[PDB]
Amino acid sequence: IHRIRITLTSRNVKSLEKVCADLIRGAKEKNLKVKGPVRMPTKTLRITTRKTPCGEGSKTWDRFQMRIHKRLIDLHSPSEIVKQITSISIEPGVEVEVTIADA
Amino acid sequence: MAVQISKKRKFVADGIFKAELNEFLTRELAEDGYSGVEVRVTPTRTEIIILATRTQNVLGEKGRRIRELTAVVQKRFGFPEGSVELYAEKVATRGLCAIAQAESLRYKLLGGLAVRRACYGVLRFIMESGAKGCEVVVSGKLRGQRAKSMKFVDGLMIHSGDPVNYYVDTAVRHVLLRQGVLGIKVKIMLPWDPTGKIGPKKPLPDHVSIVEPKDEILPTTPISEQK
Amino acid sequence: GRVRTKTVKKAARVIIEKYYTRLGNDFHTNKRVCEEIAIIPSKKLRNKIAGYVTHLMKRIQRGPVRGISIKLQEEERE
Amino acid sequence: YWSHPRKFGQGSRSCRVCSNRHGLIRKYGLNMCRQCFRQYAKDIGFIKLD
Amino acid sequence: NATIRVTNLSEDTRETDLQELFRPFGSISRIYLAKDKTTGQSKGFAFISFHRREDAARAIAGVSGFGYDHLILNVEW
Amino acid sequence: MLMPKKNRIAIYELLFKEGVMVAKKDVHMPKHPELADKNVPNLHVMKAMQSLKSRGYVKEQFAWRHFYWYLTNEGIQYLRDYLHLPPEIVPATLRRSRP
RNA sequence: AUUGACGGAAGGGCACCACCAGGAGUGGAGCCUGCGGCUUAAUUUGACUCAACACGGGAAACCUCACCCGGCCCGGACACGGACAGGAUUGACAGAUUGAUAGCUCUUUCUCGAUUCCGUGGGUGGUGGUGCAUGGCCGUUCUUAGUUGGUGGAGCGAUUUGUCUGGUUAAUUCCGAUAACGAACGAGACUCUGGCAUGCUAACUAGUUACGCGACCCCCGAGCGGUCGGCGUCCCCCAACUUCUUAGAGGGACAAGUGGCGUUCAGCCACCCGAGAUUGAGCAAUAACAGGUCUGUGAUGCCCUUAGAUGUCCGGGGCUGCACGCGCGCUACACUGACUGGCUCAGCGUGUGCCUACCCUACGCCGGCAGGCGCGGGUAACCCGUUGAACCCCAUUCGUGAUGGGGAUCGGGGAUUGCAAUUAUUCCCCAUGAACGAGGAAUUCCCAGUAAGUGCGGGUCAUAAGCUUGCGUUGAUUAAGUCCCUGCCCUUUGUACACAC
Ligand SMILES: [Mg+2]
Ligand SMILES: [Mg+2]
Ligand SMILES: [Mg+2]
Ligand SMILES: [Mg+2]
Ligand SMILES: [Mg+2]
Ligand SMILES: [Mg+2]
Ligand SMILES: [Mg+2]
Ligand SMILES: [Mg+2]
Ligand SMILES: [Mg+2]
Ligand SMILES: [Mg+2]
Ligand SMILES: [Mg+2]
Ligand SMILES: [Mg+2]
Ligand SMILES: [Mg+2]
Ligand SMILES: [Mg+2]
Ligand SMILES: [Mg+2]
Ligand SMILES: [Mg+2]
Ligand SMILES: [Mg+2]
Ligand SMILES: [Mg+2]
Ligand SMILES: [Mg+2]
Ligand SMILES: [Mg+2]
Ligand SMILES: [Mg+2]
Ligand SMILES: [Mg+2]
Ligand SMILES: [Mg+2]
Ligand SMILES: [Mg+2]
Ligand SMILES: [Mg+2]
Repeated sequence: IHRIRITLTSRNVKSLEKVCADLIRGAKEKNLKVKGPVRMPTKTLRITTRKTPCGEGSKTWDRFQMRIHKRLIDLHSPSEIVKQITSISIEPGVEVEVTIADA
Repeated sequence: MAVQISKKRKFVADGIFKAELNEFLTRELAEDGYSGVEVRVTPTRTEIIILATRTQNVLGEKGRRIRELTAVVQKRFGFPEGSVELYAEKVATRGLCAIAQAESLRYKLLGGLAVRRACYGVLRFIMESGAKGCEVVVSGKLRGQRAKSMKFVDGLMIHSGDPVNYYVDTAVRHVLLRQGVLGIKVKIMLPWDPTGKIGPKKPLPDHVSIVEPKDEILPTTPISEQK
Repeated sequence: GRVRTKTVKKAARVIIEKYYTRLGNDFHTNKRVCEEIAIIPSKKLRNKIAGYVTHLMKRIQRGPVRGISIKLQEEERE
Repeated sequence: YWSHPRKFGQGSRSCRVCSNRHGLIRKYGLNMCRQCFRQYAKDIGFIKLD
Repeated sequence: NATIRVTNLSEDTRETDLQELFRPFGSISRIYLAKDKTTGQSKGFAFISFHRREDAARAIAGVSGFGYDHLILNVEW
Repeated sequence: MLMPKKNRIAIYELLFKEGVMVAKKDVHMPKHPELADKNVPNLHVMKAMQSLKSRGYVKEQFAWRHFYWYLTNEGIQYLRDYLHLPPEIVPATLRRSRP
């Protein structure tokens, strides 16, 4: 028994929310007190460059950006049960980080 | 552990790794019909899935070339030894893949073939493979020493909006030749198909599709059944 | 601008010709019908089509509009 | 030979694609030229939403 | 009619390995290895009939992907 | 170029032990990352592989300031006769397949 | 006779890169910066009306560097021939020599051990030339509404109808007329964003409200009293909840409702109810331009050079030079102000790095300041941080004076970065105190949270913003029109034009 915290990070909302749904549903089926998805503020990484490779034109700019979404799940259960809650078909653009009550 | 890095830098570094691996494989497996790469992270190994048309030459001679590619990827990107396996897989339909068709046109031009018969052959293959439309643009020193651009279109081709990000796939390539370099732009408009891998799932956002009404024989005089 | 385009008008007309028996002069029930019977990929296009459907059904009552063929022709015995 | 200090400045930093020292983007740990970024942006994950 | 089209097969691949591969799903009836004419190896195709149309319908979603001999193999009806 | 015979023997030994050789196009790097224990400069790796490529004993690829070199079937026999290796030793890439 | 282009033709339409009504200006001054000219060893260079000139993300001390002066290195693969274990040839301490602790060169001899050296062929490298040989990318025509098949009508075709008299629209957007009908690309739809939800999903990495403890104030004895960014209810109830915050799913707006105009058509105007009755961008067609880039590239053809090198490294200099002519800007000319003090409010977003050295900083102690020394947090809704921002607001001084406006120029000193600060990197202190009293002919940009004022982040960055790119804050005058000017687009019309007079 610990306070296990799963952090999920992704660049798209769909797969991230569906992996969160799978984890929450699997944890609810095995009777866990699941403090559900906490949504941290999305980080927008922005780079604004010049469009032209040379230095001639009408001075137009290109605004690229990349969003990073973060979700948290808090479980209160032994380790070996979270070892089967997770490991169920994680989507590619999603990255998990288990923190088992300590660094 | 001792190595910890912010999520911004980590995601940018992952993207940069994928970009460099894709560029390396594009230069290395050009004449093998390389289409794309997909990095899948698994608990025991890291699987690099190579999408190619002629996957037997990617595999090499009894696995030699795939082992060499695995070795250079491990030695360049600093993976632990034995923790990276390279698998190859055949692209399903070759006609609806602008990268594969641009490479095919490139190698057809590298061998002695005229530009017009080659572009028409590629265009005809793309259209016969189910594409709604295709555009092939070859620009360079085609006729003499004054460059021009020849484009070959057949079918529908949207240009603007958000649907051009999932209904159109493009590819730009170069062909080094004796007199200069030729530029090849191929863009294909994929067909709509629900629950399929041929193309997009969601329809075009301005294509309303009314469902045909069922035949409605009307009643004459009230009747009721006591089942 | 508020000028409906050809996609909205043509979709509205086909919806009316095929489902005249299920549309009144009520924008919200029309919106629900058009979202049940059509496959409209967005919500703004759904609303514009339902609005033109409502505006046309408010013209069907005052004589046959040029462009729509329905069973209403039969009851014009005269 | 390589005696001059190259611990800071434009001389120290070069693009990770072409080894060009002008127009370098160092934000988020890219170390890429502006043109090379404009080419590899979609592969890295920088969509142009607005 | 128990139609299985294995694709992306390797040159090392012979009838025996395909046999031992689909053996954990049951018994077989007819292997077809699309060998090259006058040259002893596969052309990248295999036609399998599993003597029953139900366990083959289970194995298609089983042996899909799987990366056998550094080649991800696509199986189909 | 001019490099110690120990450096060339070490470079060739590593190349024959793996079958591949990766380097970075940087002539000022003081130690090659894989051969640092034998203290060979990056320049010696680059120029030894240049001397091997011009004779047709390695295939070369280059992408994003990094060289890749594969050992061909002539280079295998060449380095086998050069390093005086008994003709049972095999490079890691070639012929080390697994059933 | 047809299609395009043109007319110092003739009719329509559109646009604050056009005007009208106006706002702030620019042009005048000082300075910053880019361009020309001149000077120079060199003052690298590309670009020249919009579509050149705070542009090359170009804020160059070295590096960058391409330019000038001087000096090392080969990082000249490979093939052939010669010489070579009686040594092919590498390094080198001392004296001179050199800017140099470059064995660069000379005297001196040691060392190294087949890796090289020397000729011929052939490589290779190049911020060298050509963007009028090119790929890609970008800009422009033009973000204006324009463009094209199928069948059918009309001809020996070329071509043309569709693609239109008219009304309407931001729109070739629709409605109508009708030898056209039905379609495609562009427009629209689409994606991101702004505004709404006391409804749903939830949250010690966000809080609110109750409750308990504590500090302080009144008080007669006071209080379900007031203040608290003080503490706790995260040891699992010994408190609940999601209004505020975050971000997911849905909902919601459609000219939908009511009048009026309109061919009772598309639509337009006003109003009710509403969070909202036109939020702002991204993407963006057919054709082109000798538009820009070979100085973004291990994109590239050809040419040039290749050991006394146009490769590359090191040292120093230059891009910054100064009678002058332009362009983008910053600060001002004051009292709707300056100075001194006091009081009160943000939102984007960044933060310890493969090579790579260089992060954001709380708190304590020195210093008047820039700064210094300790010590802790942060790989981040966790720490900086409740981001105590400026303008603004409240009180004091001044008094229409080139003045306590303005802060150029210049003297002296102190720190920081760096391997190095002079031709002053930047910052701080004292001192000096110029022009400038609202700017000629011309000219730019703009209509709602807009202009303008005012600060704050990002990029550049060892050091650094008078630049750009975003962000909030205070917040208007005028207008809901037109074709007069400047340009675009369509139609009719003339052509001796088709590389478009
Ligand atoms: Mg469209
Ligand atoms: Mg659009
Ligand atoms: Mg005016
Ligand atoms: Mg001003
Ligand atoms: Mg001035
Ligand atoms: Mg213009
Ligand atoms: Mg400077
Ligand atoms: Mg100096
Ligand atoms: Mg310099
Ligand atoms: Mg020497
Ligand atoms: Mg000496
Ligand atoms: Mg070059
Ligand atoms: Mg040009
Ligand atoms: Mg060009
Ligand atoms: Mg016809
Ligand atoms: Mg030109
Ligand atoms: Mg170029
Ligand atoms: Mg120098
Ligand atoms: Mg300059
Ligand atoms: Mg300008
Ligand atoms: Mg003053
Ligand atoms: Mg004064
Ligand atoms: Mg700054
Ligand atoms: Mg600048
Ligand atoms: Mg004007």
